Amino acid sequence: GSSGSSGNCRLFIGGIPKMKKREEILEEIAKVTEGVLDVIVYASAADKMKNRGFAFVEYESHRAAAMARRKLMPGRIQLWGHQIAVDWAEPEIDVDEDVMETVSGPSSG
Repeated sequence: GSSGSSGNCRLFIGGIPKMKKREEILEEIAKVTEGVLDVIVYASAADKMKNRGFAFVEYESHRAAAMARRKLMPGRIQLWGHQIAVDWAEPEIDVDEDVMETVSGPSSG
């Protein structure tokens, strides 16, 4: 079960208040970064359950996320006055082997 799960693209957004919900985060992101499809939150049927201060941002365009992080990487943009940081979600994809001609459907080789 090697690691990879090469597919969609999500940005690691850490350093945000729990008072906010995936609903708010998405918006605050739709401005700081253009190209966001949707935002996901990790928590037990409740964002303010484990006191987690982070959120996931899925970008339709694999790049939309790569170029969206370089904008918040330096921490130039803050959310609700709170500092935020962007990190590469995927730990290790299958780019080493296949990084070009990204295809989502091996149906026909």
